[PDB]
Amino acid sequence: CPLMVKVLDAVRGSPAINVAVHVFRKAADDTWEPFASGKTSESGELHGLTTEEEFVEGIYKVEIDTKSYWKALGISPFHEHAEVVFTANDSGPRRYTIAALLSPYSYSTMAVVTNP
Amino acid sequence: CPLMVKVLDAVRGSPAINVAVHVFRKAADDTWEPFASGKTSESGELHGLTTEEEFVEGIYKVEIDTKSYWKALGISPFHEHAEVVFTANDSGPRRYTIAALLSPYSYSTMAVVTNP
Amino acid sequence: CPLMVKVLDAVRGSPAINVAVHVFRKAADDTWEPFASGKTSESGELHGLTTEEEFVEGIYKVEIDTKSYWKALGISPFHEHAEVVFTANDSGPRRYTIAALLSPYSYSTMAVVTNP
Amino acid sequence: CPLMVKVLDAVRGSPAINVAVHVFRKAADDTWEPFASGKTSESGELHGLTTEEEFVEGIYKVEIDTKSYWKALGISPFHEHAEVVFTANDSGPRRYTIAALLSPYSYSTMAVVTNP
Repeated sequence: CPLMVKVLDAVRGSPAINVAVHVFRKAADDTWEPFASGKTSESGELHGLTTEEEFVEGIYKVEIDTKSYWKALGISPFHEHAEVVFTANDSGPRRYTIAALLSPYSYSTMAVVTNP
Repeated sequence: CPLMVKVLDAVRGSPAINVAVHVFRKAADDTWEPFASGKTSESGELHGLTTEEEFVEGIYKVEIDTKSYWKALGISPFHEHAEVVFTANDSGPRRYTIAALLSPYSYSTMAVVTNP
Repeated sequence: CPLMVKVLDAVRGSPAINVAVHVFRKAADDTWEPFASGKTSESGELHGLTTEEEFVEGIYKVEIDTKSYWKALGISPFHEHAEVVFTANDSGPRRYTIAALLSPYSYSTMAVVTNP
Repeated sequence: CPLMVKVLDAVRGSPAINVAVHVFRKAADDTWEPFASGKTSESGELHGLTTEEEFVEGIYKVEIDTKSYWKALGISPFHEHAEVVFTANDSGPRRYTIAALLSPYSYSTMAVVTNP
């Protein structure tokens, strides 16, 4: 698992469950092409997005559909979504965890990049 | 201002100075049209991006060019940029302060919305 | 001010108004002596806590009474308070802005330190 | 494991390893008594602090020695430590994860409270 996404809810102190996440890779013509997607699990996690073979160096965008999440809870949110845009770099073996901490009018995102 | 951006540097404990910011507005054909741009001042603030008249209802994207900021300080950061996407003015004119707190592998963004 | 505190509410997208703040300074016997206190204004800001003369070198604690804030808005929050503990002025007088961004189960705090 | 602490480093995009953590419980005389302590693992995690039997309702403080961590990396930090103060509440079965995201001049903390 080279790429994992974790989403947490700072209003309820809980994982953010059933949040849609879309991953895109930047193509040669500068457009964002779909790469992977899914919904966070009961633990707020989305695993199984990609494989080492597929996850080549490039610019990726992770879009987290925060608005739908807050609307399902009845809470008016600020953002349309949260976006995390980054370059994947081969620099020895690497695993990326993209975490997002959600509030209605704020989010924080962190990247944890480790070498198994 | 109807729209102000504030950027802080969590490594130095200081405003993030000379940070480029680009604002886009979603057009009718679903593309991102350039709306306004500028650079943060010595206070980390960017004022004067738009006017009440020009800042109509819409979906806006504020793109903060964090990678360029970090690289100039000798840090190879994770993100390409910090992006903030939001519907504005859809219940009438509001004032928006978009704040970002930057670290090399993390950022936080908060919006303060006020009714004039 | 040599010391200013700013508190924001990430649920409402607004300043956190009427938030009690208590400042303490570590005394020679290792106890926390009361130093200054106040409440945030309608801008979420608390000014006028101390003076350059009184704000000597020391270890200071800024305690932000977040639980009381949340409870008054109908939220049962996680934290008792947000605490910020720091050495101040140990290479001469500085100005400190202590910012806090509040959610019910999370907060962020950032310090901006400037040399007058 | 009713109580777990996770510490992340936002400057390096990594777990924060070998960080000292101390847990205290508030005693009847309002003083903080040592409860549990340890050092974060290679994954930034500290497990095994307490047991269900021991971890009774009360006010707890988790102190994370951030200053020592940044000093070991050569990075000048703002905070003496990070503190997380909270009430444990029996409200059905409960597990607490206290996460901290560290930068030199900022930290964020989040509590994830779940029911196995």
